Amino acid sequence: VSAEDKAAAERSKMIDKNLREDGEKAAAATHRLLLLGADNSGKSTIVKQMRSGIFETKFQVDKVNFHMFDVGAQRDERRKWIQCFNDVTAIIFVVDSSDYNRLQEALNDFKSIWNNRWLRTISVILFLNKQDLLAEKVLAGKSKIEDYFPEFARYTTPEDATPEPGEDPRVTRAKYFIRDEFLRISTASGDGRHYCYPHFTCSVDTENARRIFNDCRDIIQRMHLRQYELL
Amino acid sequence: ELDQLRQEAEQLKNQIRDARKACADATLSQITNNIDPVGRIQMRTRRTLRGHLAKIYAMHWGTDSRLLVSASQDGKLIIWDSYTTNKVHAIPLRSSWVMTCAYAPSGNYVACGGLDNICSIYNLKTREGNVRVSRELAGHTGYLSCCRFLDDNQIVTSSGDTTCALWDIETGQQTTTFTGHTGDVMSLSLAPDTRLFVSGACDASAKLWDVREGMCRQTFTGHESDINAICFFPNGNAFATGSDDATCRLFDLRADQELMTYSHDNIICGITSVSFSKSGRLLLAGYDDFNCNVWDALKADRAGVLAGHDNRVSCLGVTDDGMAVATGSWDSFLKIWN
Amino acid sequence: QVQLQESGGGLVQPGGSLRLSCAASGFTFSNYKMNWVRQAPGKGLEWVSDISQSGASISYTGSVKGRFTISRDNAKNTLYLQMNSLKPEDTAVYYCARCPAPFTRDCFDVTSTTYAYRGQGTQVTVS
Amino acid sequence: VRASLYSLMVLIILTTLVGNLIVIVSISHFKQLHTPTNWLIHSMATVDFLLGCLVMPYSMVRSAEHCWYFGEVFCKIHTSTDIMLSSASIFHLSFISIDRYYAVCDPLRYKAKMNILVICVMIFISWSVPAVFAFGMIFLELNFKGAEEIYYKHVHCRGGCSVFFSKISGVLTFMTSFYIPGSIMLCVYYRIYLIAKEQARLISDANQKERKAVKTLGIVMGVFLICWCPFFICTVMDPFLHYIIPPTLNDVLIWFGYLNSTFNPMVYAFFYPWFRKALKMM
Amino acid sequence: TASIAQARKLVEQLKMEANIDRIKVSKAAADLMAYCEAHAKEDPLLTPVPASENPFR
Ligand SMILES: CC(C)CCC[C@@H](C)[C@H]1CC[C@H]2[C@@H]3CC=C4C[C@@H](O)CC[C@]4(C)[C@H]3CC[C@]12C
Repeated sequence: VSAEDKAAAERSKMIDKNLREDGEKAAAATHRLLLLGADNSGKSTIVKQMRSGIFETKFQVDKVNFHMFDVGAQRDERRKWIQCFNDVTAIIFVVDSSDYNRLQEALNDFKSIWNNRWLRTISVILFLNKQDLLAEKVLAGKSKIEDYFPEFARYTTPEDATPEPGEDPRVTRAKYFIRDEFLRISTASGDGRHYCYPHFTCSVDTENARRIFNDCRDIIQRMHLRQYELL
Repeated sequence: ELDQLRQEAEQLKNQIRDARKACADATLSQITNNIDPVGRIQMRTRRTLRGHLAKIYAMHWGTDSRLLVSASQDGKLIIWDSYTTNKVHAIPLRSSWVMTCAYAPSGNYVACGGLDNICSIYNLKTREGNVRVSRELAGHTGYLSCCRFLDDNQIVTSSGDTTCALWDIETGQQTTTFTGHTGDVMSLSLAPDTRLFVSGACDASAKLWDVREGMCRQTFTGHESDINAICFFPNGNAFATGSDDATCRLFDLRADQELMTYSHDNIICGITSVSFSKSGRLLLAGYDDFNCNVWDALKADRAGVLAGHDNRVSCLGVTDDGMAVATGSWDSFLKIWN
Repeated sequence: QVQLQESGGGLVQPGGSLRLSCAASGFTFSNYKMNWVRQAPGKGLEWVSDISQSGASISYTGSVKGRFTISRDNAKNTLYLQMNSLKPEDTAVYYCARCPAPFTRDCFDVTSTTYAYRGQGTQVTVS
Repeated sequence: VRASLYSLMVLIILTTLVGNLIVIVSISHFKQLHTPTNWLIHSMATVDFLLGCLVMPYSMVRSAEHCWYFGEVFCKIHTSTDIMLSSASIFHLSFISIDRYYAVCDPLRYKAKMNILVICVMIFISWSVPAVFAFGMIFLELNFKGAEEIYYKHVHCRGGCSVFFSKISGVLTFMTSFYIPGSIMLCVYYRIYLIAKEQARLISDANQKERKAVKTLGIVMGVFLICWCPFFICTVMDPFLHYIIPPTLNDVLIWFGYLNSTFNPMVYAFFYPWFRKALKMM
Repeated sequence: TASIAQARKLVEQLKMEANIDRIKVSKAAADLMAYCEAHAKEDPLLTPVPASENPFR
């Protein structure tokens, strides 16, 4: 009614208009990813191919933007600040497959992320890094994975496992055993709303961005199918 | 030498326990059994403040009890006018991971902070008319979980580095650092006289600090899990804490131990936010169970429920005149209750 | 106050048996998961075993699989680790660790450097 | 018992009106259902609501009583608006199918491609192209092109205000209103079926190491086909074959076509959890 | 000497917290209840206000 009230209402409408413009402008065909891992993993170098303590990484694949956030300025206690990443499309979990001693620690971290109340909807894009070093360690055989996982002795390679053409059967068995160790936790308590996408990535792999693109496409497609009662 | 110090600390703990037991003449529930219950406290959503496009992480009222600031995952620090739902301001944020926001008692400044370990002071009374970052406070080595304005010049911030800091805004330096918590300090609450403030950390303990001396006067234990919220009583001689064990507990500063506990068997979701009404009779707690429960602070009986939020209730504040209660939520909506 | 006092453990010959016991105070033992965390000299903390609220689900580190037996006594508020056939690689300080939140099957910061809900720990030496 | 029939058609009309009104009010009110997909569904609901309220009473009068109790000009108006609104409903079905095709097969670019501008263009096309086609053909052009004496003869022989379309007019209206949107709807849901089935098979595979798509797409496509296909088949057959079908067949097929608009809200809004829960919160 | 230094700091803090004076819990609860009774009439949440008085009507 009064001039001040009319000016306030017009300012509110202008603020709402600018706010709606910012929202779609920054959220359409862009996806946010939480980069998790340990010190030994190559988390900082997974998609670094064409890259305040939260290293933000931005990369593009097919006109779709991905904002990858790496939190690195906090203490080792993470049960609180990890709830800020509920709305990310995927969690990029990087594991050092060559380090068996800390591999159980990585498995426990993966289990905690999988079963968290605020992260049980987010699908994890597991990246089993350092595949070359894992292959070298298994081929050398000085360090035996059976010591850290006694049930590897009874393990056999899955039938549909697809090894590399020049890949040794022992290396195939070890890497697929580690992948199955992660997938057992993935499928034990998974509610079906989120999935784990394991990838045997290396230190020089240049297709991790495309892998993340395809996995996020699959995640969003499955979310759309679930929303439309098609899955 | 180490064993002697450990044994002396253990005997000091035993002496403190004995003194607290001696002071525990009666209980708040037993004393307040005579007074009548407040009855079914039912409120309704008087305003739904739409305009946030992502989860609302924090809010803070103004001293005028009309303007409130909210922070959200979208990266916007919107100052609202709850009376008319008009948006007075909308401040872009450098980092969208803000966990807290504070609105100065004078209303000239608004602060925010979060995973970027930085408390950013924004000037609202700028002569140019465009809000700008007046000062960025750095020095915290963990995420900044709460901040409260002492005045236009001083601010108190708690961080995930187990420390609370007192800042001088015009200089941008830590005037005083408060240490003693062994877990991520999750929230802080200023006393009415602003000479003391409590903090609730992830060690299931709450500590009362002296702002001027930088020393901790008391440590309050009893909670089972990480404390998520803390709020002084209007009297200034007590406070309430909400934790991950789905329990609210009220502590008395002079009695040096808790008075009453607010828990139920069916309540298995932790408290994200606590706040008191103007008289302190009602303790409002926001839970992860999408709802908020209005507790009877003197009888620990749930007097009402603030149902109406579609996601997790992250923040909860009561006006300085006690006229309304605002609850934000992860559903990107902030509601005014009365 | 959340307190977890560890008892038992000490000098033992290789191949021997030790039974660590942890006494809980200040919290409901049945609502939380319990872990066993050990810190070898010169090494960081390592998660040894696990047990759910009831005790039906038990998890172990592969090294201690078939040798250690985690036992929970909800009525007695005591957590046990029946260590059988000890070896010199097991010399470490053992901490009983309580998961941060009740009614949850995730345990984030159990192996943290300054986790609030561990105990003082008992030295276990094998020789 | 003819009066008893009325009860059935009135029940159909009221069901159509209430379902479409519920969809419209919920979408326009909730402030959380202003997604472009919900805008397409809202426009389809308003098409079906207008079709109900306007056409279905007078069409009921014509179907039940073999005589037009309204003006001869109102006959042209009613035929034009019936063709308009039926074609608009089928166009909206096709556009919703295309929107869900984009959501399923282009998940990362779905927000960009299916925006409010594109949805508004779709709504404008689905409202206007049927409008121009139907009204022009009925009024300015001639459905009975060729001055078919049978046009006049059939109109009197059959129920009042008969929808007579010449061979060319019949083929054109059939292809424009049913086949062109229907073929797109068939292919886009079949591809959606294939994708959803392969994804469900992949989930079943790894976990072992339901088919809700069948139920949902069967409901959608069966409702559409059973409600419309017999009507349009018989409609396109009548210009040929020398119009042997009885009038009662035309009047039951017309009411099947109206039954599609009756069942559209149930298929497209009430079927999904988000609308059910939001309507409950209301 | 980190462990002994932290133990010494803990000892000093515990002694400083122990030497303070604590009143009876009955007195504390009586004071809290008296404050709640005194300020009950000024609390809009406890006492419903007329629809004209509340600015959020
Ligand atoms: C013969 C024709 C022109 C009559 C009018 C048809 C159109 C314009 C009418 C019919 C039903 C109407 C809708 C009925 C109810 C609502 C819900 C309300 O909260 C907003 C308006 C809205 C969404 C109306 C918009 C206009 C509407 C779609």
